[PDB]
Amino acid sequence: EAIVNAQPKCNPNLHYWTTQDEGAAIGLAWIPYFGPAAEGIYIEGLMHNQDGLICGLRQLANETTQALQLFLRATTELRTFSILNRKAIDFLLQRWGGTCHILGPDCCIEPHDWTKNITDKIDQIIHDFV
Amino acid sequence: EAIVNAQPKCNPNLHYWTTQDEGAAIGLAWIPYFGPAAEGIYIEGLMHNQDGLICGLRQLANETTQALQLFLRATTELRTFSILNRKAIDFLLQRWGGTCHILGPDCCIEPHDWTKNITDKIDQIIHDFV
Amino acid sequence: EAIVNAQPKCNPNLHYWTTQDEGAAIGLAWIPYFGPAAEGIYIEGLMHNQDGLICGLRQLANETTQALQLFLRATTELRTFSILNRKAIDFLLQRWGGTCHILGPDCCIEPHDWTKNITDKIDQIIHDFV
Amino acid sequence: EIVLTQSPATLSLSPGERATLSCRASQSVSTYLAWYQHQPGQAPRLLIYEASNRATGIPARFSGSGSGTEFTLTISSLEPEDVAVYYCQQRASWPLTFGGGTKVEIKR
Amino acid sequence: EIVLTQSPATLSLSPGERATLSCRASQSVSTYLAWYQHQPGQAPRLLIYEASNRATGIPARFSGSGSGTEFTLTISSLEPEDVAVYYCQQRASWPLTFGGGTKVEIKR
Amino acid sequence: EIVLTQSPATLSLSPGERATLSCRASQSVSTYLAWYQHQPGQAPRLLIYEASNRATGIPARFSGSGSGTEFTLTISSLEPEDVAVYYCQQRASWPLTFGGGTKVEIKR
Amino acid sequence: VQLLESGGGLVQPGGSLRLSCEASGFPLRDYAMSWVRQAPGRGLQWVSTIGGNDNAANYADSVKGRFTVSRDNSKSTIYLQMNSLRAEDTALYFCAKSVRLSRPSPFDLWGQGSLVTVSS
Amino acid sequence: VQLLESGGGLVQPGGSLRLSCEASGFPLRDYAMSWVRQAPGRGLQWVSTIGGNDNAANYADSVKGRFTVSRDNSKSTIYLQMNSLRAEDTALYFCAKSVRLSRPSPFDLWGQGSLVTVSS
Amino acid sequence: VQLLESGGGLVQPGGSLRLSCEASGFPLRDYAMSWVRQAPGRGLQWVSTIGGNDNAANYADSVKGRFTVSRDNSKSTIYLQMNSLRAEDTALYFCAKSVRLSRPSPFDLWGQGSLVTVSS
Ligand SMILES: *[C@@H]1O[C@H](CO)[C@@H](O[C@@H]2O[C@H](CO)[C@@H](O[C@@H]3O[C@H](CO[C@H]4O[C@H](CO)[C@@H](O)[C@H](O)[C@@H]4O)[C@@H](O)[C@H](O)[C@@H]3O)[C@H](O)[C@H]2NC(C)=O)[C@H](O)[C@H]1NC(C)=O
Ligand SMILES: *[C@@H]1O[C@H](CO)[C@@H](O[C@@H]2O[C@H](CO)[C@@H](O[C@@H]3O[C@H](CO[C@H]4O[C@H](CO)[C@@H](O)[C@H](O)[C@@H]4O)[C@@H](O)[C@H](O)[C@@H]3O)[C@H](O)[C@H]2NC(C)=O)[C@H](O)[C@H]1NC(C)=O
Ligand SMILES: *[C@@H]1O[C@H](CO)[C@@H](O[C@@H]2O[C@H](CO)[C@@H](O[C@@H]3O[C@H](CO[C@H]4O[C@H](CO)[C@@H](O)[C@H](O)[C@@H]4O)[C@@H](O)[C@H](O)[C@@H]3O)[C@H](O)[C@H]2NC(C)=O)[C@H](O)[C@H]1NC(C)=O
Ligand SMILES: *[C@@H]1O[C@H](CO)[C@@H](O)[C@H](O)[C@H]1NC(C)=O
Ligand SMILES: *[C@@H]1O[C@H](CO)[C@@H](O)[C@H](O)[C@H]1NC(C)=O
Ligand SMILES: *[C@@H]1O[C@H](CO)[C@@H](O)[C@H](O)[C@H]1NC(C)=O
Repeated sequence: EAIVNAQPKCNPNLHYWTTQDEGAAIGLAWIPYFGPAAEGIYIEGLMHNQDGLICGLRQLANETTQALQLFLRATTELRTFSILNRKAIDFLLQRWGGTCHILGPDCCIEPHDWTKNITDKIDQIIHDFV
Repeated sequence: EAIVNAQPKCNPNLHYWTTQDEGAAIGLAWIPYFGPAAEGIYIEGLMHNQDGLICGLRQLANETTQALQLFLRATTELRTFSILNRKAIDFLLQRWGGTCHILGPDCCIEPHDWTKNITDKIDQIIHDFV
Repeated sequence: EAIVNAQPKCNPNLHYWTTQDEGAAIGLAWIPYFGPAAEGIYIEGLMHNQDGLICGLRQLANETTQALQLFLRATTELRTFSILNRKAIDFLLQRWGGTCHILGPDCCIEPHDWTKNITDKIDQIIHDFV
Repeated sequence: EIVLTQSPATLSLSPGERATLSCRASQSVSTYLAWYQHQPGQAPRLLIYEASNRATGIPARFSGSGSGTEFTLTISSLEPEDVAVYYCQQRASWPLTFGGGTKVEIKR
Repeated sequence: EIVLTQSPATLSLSPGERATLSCRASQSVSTYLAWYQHQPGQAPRLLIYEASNRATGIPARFSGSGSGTEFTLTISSLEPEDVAVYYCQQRASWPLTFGGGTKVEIKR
Repeated sequence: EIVLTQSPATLSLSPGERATLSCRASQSVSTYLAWYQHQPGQAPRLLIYEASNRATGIPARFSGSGSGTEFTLTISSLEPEDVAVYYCQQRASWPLTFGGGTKVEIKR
Repeated sequence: VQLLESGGGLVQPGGSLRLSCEASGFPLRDYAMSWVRQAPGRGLQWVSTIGGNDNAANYADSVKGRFTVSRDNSKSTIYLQMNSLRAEDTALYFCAKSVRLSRPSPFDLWGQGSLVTVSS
Repeated sequence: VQLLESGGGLVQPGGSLRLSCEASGFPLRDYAMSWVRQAPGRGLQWVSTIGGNDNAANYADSVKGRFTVSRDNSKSTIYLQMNSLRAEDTALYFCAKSVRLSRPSPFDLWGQGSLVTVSS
Repeated sequence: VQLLESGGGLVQPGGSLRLSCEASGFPLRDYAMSWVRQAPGRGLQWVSTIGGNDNAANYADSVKGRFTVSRDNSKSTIYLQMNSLRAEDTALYFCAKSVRLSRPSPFDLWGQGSLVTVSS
């Protein structure tokens, strides 16, 4: 679906923070004893509203909330870290968890270049068949 | 293997409970503040002994117990939530974790309809080869 | 890369311990109440330095440390049990998470025996084409 | 972008006949596809949404079917007032796109 | 259900010669396959279980091999008393099914 | 082992000409591939490492390219001093292996 | 050890009949027990299996709702109570012992057979 | 309910012009509103959509940086402020109402159209 | 910087011999050191590599159990102690310096070679 932001306002700029998974490379800063404290592991940046992507994302977060809350109702886990990993697993089971039927809408295998290789090799023996 | 229930008795009916992963759709009931308490998230139903499936399942649970207990002995995790996910991962590694050898008993790829497509396209140039 | 142990010394023998995931088969020893205590679930063995594999492994552990520590910096999980499962998932997404382009360096599908089957079946109708 | 192609370009049919119009997408738009009628110099009018749902006030001869990359609009029995151009439109992704239209002529 | 097909249907052979009987399944039954002998008007008798294991009291000339979808019973040197019908039987899934039998004739 | 095959076996070229030498591996060695020069009865000399990096003191006419299973050493403009045998060498796995060498002759 | 079957004979369509199978020389409670039938000129067809309890019965589709298998371990006897009999049910009925209780086969001991003929 | 468009006519290239579209018979604040244009002899091309807030605008690539869509719900009016006009922009411009605010289509009500001609 | 090899000459099959390789102009402890041999009319074959400690030795399969490589960093000398020599071992033996300690190659400095001839 396309996202049409239907909120009263939209802040069009996203001043963000995230973590640096490899925050140091040289020296002893990778050693926990010497490295930064909890407050200093973050990097920052600024994104603008090209293609209205910020305004779309805010609405998306809004619409995700209901389904997310219902998911949390059904689990007995105290802290859930596995939603994206389970999505990845479901992706894999969707494509390759069963038999892949070629030309079907759910099998993503292309033999078209493999078609140009076997349709060019039709002529590898049929033209020189003396 | 087939399951032959070898217990002294079998209760042939299974009056079950489980959870509703999406227990509400309309209104504000999805909001935790307004929704049901812990005791009210369950749905119920009744299954009868068609094909002796209830009597088989009870025996199966019995036979699972030993292997399950030994698995729990070897882990250091306090609460194990990952047995079914690990089974799914092992399924995927069993089929596609290595090279799939076609016509082998462990590769589940069928090119039979792909055979009828290439055996019909034998005649696409060989009959009209003037 | 090959591993060249660059440590001051190498103990060439590895006297190891690990767990027995199925430490009993017969009798009641699988039942937790009757089975061994925490201290008795381990098996042991001794590996020698064939192919210098012990000396290589020690150096490998050394080189892993930096990257491992940086990974632990970025997570909020208190105990991480999922590194090998995430590696398995990334393996699967690397090969089959997208379209497999045949003859490419990242698609591991061999149709060579499938080539000998279709190149022998060229002659199944072309020689008997009366 | 998702390109929408309508076919055929022209239709000449007698009153009472069934008309079948087709819209094809370059990739799947699932069921996010609507049809609009635009008769000469009047405002366009919504006929069909979500590939198959008939809009309010639209005669029962109009129906829609299809999914994925293939969709059809059917008019079960033509009347003179259906001379117009018909457009499909997808809403799965930005930019929103329209087909090129089908102009239906009534062969009286 | 899993259909079990036995072949050949008839065998006429002299005493002392080797006889090879076959049982094929429509899908894998791994090694969950047994063979029974039934001689005319006597109770059937278990010969082989788990595809290859010889039952107690059965002569050493009887052996079984195979796996998956293909199984064989071999009689290494026929004697006159082996005239009977032989059946395979699978236990991987309910319903339990039997093959159609092989009738062995002694060619004296 | 990972077998390294160098081609061609002999090269006879005049001064000023471009020389292209090739090393192929039986399986991928990514970029873990070096080239050495060995001129008659002198110690061998490192020319190229990590498939493309020129060693210190080596003239600018030497360059390397390639990845995976295919690598090339290029000498853009020959001088008489390049008569030698050239070897590739992989370090992805034990045992370390060398190619068979290329002997370059200068056709004066 | 022996299995002796009884109860066979002629019965009209629609009637009921109970067959029995008596074990001798071994304790019946340790093994699953089955019924297998042989129609004239045909092969063997499995009919039913009973495990350790009366509710642990499995049936061929064509006898579900019509046949009930049961056991009385204290009298060392197995029973087959049939109802709604048809012409297709005339056959020699065999009892069969499993090598164990928890799996349905191999059949290591067979009775001699009792013939039940449903015919007008 | 009606959509009445205005502001069209002749304008020189490089100039600016504001179009308006007035809603009647329904509350404007409940629906997303769009602009669609029809060049002579051609089909329909979507130009812009505005959602519930002035910063929730989406545009065809060929009008980004040149056209701005906006709304004044209190006066029940939609606006299109155009700048840097070119010959390719002469067209009949339609206003279009969505069935809802949070999704851009189906268009269940259309205005009659206002013609803007950019020509020397 | 130089690598000077010594210890070569004629030796009978079955005998033992120790080769040495002396480094000059650089600190030996910072680099992995290797042995590579060249049989007559043939190419280069890697024989052995030694890392930072005496137990960090890797060998070609055809010399395992027969050859031992070792180092004495305090005397800046590398050694190859050979046993159970055969006709196939006559060759010019090169010493080779790695660019670093923790990886076996590139070989950025080579000795001139010492010839060991195993022959009757
Ligand atoms: C996702 O976005 C939604 C908007 O697109 C958010 O919707 C809000 O949902 C809450 C539900 O609790 C509403 O709160 C109630 O609203 C009613 C009606 O609002 C009227 O209230 C004032 C004062 O009386 C009145 O002047 C106006 O006419 C309002 O229309 C109130 O009676 C309640 O007191 C309570 O405020 C919000 O009103 C609603 N927003 C809008 C703009 O309608 C939704 O919260 C977002 N999701 C998340 C997770 O934040
Ligand atoms: C899975 O199903 C199994 C049955 O199919 C369950 O087996 C039970 O296993 C326990 C093991 O602790 C047995 O308990 C012991 O049994 C012996 C022998 O039983 C005899 O005891 C009475 C009284 O003396 C006697 O009259 C009978 O002859 C019994 O045969 C006793 O000496 C011990 O005191 C203790 O009770 C059960 O007997 C056994 N069940 C049966 C029916 O044999 C197994 O528990 C199931 N798994 C799980 C996880 O529940
Ligand atoms: C992986 O293996 C590495 C070796 O291959 C290990 O390297 C060690 O890294 C630590 C970093 O904290 C070094 O510790 C410091 O070293 C400096 C320099 O060492 C000199 O110190 C003595 C005494 O002054 C001197 O006599 C020598 O010249 C030493 O060279 C000291 O100034 C500091 O006090 C501190 O000791 C180790 O020296 C270094 N090892 C070596 C052999 O250089 C690394 O630890 C391994 N990784 C893990 C996780 O264990
Ligand atoms: C596909 O194409 C390449 C073209 O270089 C050809 O060499 C190769 O043999 C083909 N592969 C198969 C499986 O036919
Ligand atoms: C397989 O069959 C279809 C039949 O519609 C054909 O059009 C298609 O080209 C075939 N695919 C390949 C890869 O040959
Ligand atoms: C591949 O080879 C086998 C050879 O036994 C042949 O029977 C089979 O039909 C072939 N499969 C396809 C898909 O052509």
